[PDB]
Amino acid sequence: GMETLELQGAKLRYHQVGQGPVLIFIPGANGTGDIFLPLAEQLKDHFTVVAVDRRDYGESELTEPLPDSASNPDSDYRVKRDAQDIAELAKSLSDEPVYILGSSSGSIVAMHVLKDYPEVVKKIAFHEPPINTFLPDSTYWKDKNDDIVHQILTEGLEKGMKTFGETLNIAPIDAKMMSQPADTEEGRIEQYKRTMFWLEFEIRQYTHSNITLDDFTKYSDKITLLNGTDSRGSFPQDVNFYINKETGIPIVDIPGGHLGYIQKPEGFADVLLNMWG
Amino acid sequence: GMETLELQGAKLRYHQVGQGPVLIFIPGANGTGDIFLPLAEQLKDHFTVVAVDRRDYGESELTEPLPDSASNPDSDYRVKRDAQDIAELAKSLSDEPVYILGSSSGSIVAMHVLKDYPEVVKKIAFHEPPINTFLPDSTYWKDKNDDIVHQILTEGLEKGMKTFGETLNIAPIDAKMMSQPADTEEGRIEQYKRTMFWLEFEIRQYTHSNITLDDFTKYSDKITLLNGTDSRGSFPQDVNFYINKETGIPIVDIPGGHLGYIQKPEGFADVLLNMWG
Ligand SMILES: [Ca+2]
Ligand SMILES: [Ca+2]
Ligand SMILES: [Ca+2]
Ligand SMILES: [Ca+2]
Repeated sequence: GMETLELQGAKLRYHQVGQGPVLIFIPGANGTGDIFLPLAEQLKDHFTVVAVDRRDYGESELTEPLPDSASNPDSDYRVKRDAQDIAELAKSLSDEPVYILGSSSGSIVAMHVLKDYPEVVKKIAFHEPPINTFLPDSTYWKDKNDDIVHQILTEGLEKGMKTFGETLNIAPIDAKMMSQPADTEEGRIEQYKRTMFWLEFEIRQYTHSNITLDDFTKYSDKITLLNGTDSRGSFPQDVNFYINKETGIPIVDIPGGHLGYIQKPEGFADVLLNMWG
Repeated sequence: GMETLELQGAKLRYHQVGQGPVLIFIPGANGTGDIFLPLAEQLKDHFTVVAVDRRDYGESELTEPLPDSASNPDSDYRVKRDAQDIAELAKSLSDEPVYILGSSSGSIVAMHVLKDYPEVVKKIAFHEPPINTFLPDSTYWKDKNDDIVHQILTEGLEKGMKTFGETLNIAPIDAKMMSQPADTEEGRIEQYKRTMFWLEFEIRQYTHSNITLDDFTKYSDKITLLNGTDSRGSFPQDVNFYINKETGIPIVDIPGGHLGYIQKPEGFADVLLNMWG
């Protein structure tokens, strides 16, 4: 049971309890306002307490995708959008400037609220801010954070890729090609992220989707099943053999493995041309 | 360099080369049509080859977010939307039914194009489809794929969380709370996903965002800096000490560590009241 404020690109959800001046709590790394709710119990006699789920977290939901650039460590999109969210929330809840407390990265949102929308701040508390930009050694801390994040994300993706590799039962010609890594750290990372997306959002949904053999017999005349010559014994060939066994739909052998259309493009083309020429 | 077809929820990007009847290549696990360009070069004198970046991949781009339900293994949203993308693309390029070849999971898209939009299909090829739904004992293969994906994603997340934990120089009280398990397996994983989002899309961007000390001095009488009593020696306290050193803005000590507001909510509230009530 949370309140909603619809904003450009997101539905912002927040908790609210109590009476008095508005006091907005901006969460840090956990992103959600439930973490303030025991504190809110202590304050509801003297403040109208508002604990926000920031738009990328919790019960808040995006209505437009994040820009592709938000993964750049130099992007200012999210922090500025979060600060605008707090300012429009303040404005919906009172006509007088409100109290604001942010913790950790949420204290950084708070600082951007004060910088860009000072008119909404009556008083503000920055609880243990980890901002480094104005520090004498800001370049060191920025580089250190960047190395830490890269290490965490890289080790997690590498473990996922290693475990994926442990399950793979694939043909040698495909394994050669599947092992070719991109030429930059960023491109390898993108390959890993793409694999993780396919695993979570595609393989189960598509391989158990609603197709029956009756869907194929209705138009059997249009269909050709293709098995690679270099991928024999693999599970997808067994699928084609079953379709063919039960429908009579023809199997055509074609050069290469599961990736035969890039392994042996000339031979693959020759078969397609025979099939459909 | 690619062509663009704007559809509901996405800009669909595709390679187009050649002459003659349209032939649409639907990519499998890599999601992108560049993998077919060598084959396209072999075929372009005989077919107008169209090689698609499916809408979640490559140069295609979503204009609305995926439904939260898409991570459910029984969701049919993406496979059906992919099939509709192909049928709309076919209708935009040819008045007559077209040739289609899909590979692997892209051949499952092709099956749904034939099922739901047979009027765009002249001939179709299924290259090594991995669909199990109509196979005898389909449930074995479904359960195996679900176990595989679960093991990959969760072992990757756990390694990332492990590596994150090794980098933390944090106070006893905060670690004790970080170390407390979430009640559910779903809640564990959600905490892990939230941490990975914060790492990639929040910490570097916010901690090196454009705040200067001048921004604080301009409204110094509005601001209170807060240091936990149980997190002494932590980096965020050094930040507050520097701001105070440079601006005169006061530091207030407050019970707890970095998570003091939920560790010791009455003490935290008591200080906020002495501050603002
Ligand atoms: Ca959510
Ligand atoms: Ca490693
Ligand atoms: Ca894209
Ligand atoms: Ca079945």
